[PDB]
Amino acid sequence: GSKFISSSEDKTVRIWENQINVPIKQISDTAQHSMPFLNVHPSQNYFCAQSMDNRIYSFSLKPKYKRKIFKGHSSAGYGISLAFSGDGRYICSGDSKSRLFTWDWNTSRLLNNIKIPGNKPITQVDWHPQETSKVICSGAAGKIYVCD
Amino acid sequence: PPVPIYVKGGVWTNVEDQILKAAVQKYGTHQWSKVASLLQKKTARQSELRWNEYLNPKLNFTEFSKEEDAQLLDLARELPNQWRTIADMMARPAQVCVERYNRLLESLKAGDINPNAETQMARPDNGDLEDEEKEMLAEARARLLNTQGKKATRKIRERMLEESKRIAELQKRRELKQAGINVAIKKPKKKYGTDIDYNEDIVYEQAPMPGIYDTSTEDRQIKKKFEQFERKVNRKGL
Amino acid sequence: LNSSNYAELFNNDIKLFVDDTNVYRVTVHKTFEGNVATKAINGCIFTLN
RNA sequence: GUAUGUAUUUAUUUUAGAACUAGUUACUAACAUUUUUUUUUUAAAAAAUAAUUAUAUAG
Repeated sequence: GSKFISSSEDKTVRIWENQINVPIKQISDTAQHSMPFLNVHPSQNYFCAQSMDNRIYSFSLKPKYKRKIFKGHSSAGYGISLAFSGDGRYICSGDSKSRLFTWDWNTSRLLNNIKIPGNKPITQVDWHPQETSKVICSGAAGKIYVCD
Repeated sequence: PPVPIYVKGGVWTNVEDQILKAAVQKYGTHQWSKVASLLQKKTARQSELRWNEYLNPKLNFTEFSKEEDAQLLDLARELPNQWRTIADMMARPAQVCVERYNRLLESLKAGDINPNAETQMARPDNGDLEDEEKEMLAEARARLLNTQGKKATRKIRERMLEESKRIAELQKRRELKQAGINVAIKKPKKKYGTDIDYNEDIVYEQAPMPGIYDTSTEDRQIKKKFEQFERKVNRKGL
Repeated sequence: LNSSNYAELFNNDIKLFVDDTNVYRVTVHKTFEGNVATKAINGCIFTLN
């Protein structure tokens, strides 16, 4: 409830305190790419970002904010949400090819890869914190799919 | 935050010899200040001495043959204690010549400065490393890596940024296409009055100067194939 | 205004301390190149009686 | 500190992992202002001397 994050088209990330209008942290690299989605893991020691180079980088939520890599999906076109398990061991993402990808947060290994009806891609992927092993994906097709 | 080393003549270790070799491979023989900047606690002249006296592979470190050894006694007789001239006459380093002359005619404390340190044998190192030598090899790898200028590095950065900028520009168009509003792609602007757009015309079209044979049906077959490809990219999308 | 004058501040006549040390403050940040740059932030002119 | 470059669209063109922790190096930053002469012994002894500073730097 004190600080917050923003990402922008100019390939940088800034962190502000609540109303200071001074960025206390600039996450900027040379070979970085902009991220259309940010999220914070439930263990609160990390927040991760879905970058434009078809990967997911992850940074600390403690001070001296510093940068694992989640790869195996093509999401360069659209900008796609990501969710986490309600225990904090699983991360789940969507794709431009109508399939979702679930990695294990503890080791960064791609566990499964489940396709979805509808030719159109899938962007918003959200997890149910109470009932475990339950995801919902949806996209430009229009229907709302309840994946296991 | 390092206190200043004003006198930099020391004992050549293994680390500094190896960084001098992998610096001479890249930087070359005649730039010595740029070599000696890479390894601290030594001087540009002492780097030059360590190359020309010891680390050079052209130098002759073997045992003396019998003709060589008699040649040494005779030359040391003719030219009294002119050891650079003698060592030039033997194609051997002068320190080797002096020590072997002492071995013929025969048959350092602590807290002293050794002047002959560049011509003497190296010291192998303790097993792990020292901390300053870890720092030295880190900055030495960092300086032996780079082969670019300022302009070229900025070009790498600008190409990556223009690439990601195009990706965002297509992302918003695909979102508005899903919404049902078709924003056409804007073109880059011309920096001068006759700057050329390359989809309007074949820009300097040269016709292939026809010959004796006839190309009507092959023209029609190509035109069919290209029109069908453009329609397929329009519907299905490549 | 030395330490031997020190009580001159507590006369009846009105007077003010002005101070500028926090007027121009900046924050250092990394650029896209190697060098860093400074951006100004809010300041205060400290005047009290 | 310049040079120089880059950014700023509305008036609608028809359909192997998890956690904890602190300092050492480089580089950069028009961003920021605790006396003089000695002597002597192994902390103490001697001798000595005098109404208060710049907003100015660029290829």
